[PDB]
Amino acid sequence: YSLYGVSGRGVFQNCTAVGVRQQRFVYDAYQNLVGYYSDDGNYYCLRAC
Amino acid sequence: ANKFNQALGAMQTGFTTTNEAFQKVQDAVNNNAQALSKLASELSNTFGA
Repeated sequence: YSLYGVSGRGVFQNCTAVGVRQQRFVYDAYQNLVGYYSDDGNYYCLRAC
Repeated sequence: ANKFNQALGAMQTGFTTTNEAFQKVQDAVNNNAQALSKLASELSNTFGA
């Protein structure tokens, strides 16, 4: 993928359902994003390589 | 025999949490799991300038 200001390499899946949903990432306690948003409008949660 | 089996019975029931040895066991699994995964999470994302 290559999203807005963020790079990265991930395996998107239609996951559920944890986030903010108004701004459009979700991190897990580090710099990484685990990982949905951005698609319109679902939950494409990402993973590491 | 019933006192031996009673002793082993309380040895069955009591693991968590106030019965270290067992907290030593999870100090070990949390030790090497902490070192591995958590130190490797400090090593990457992020360190540098």
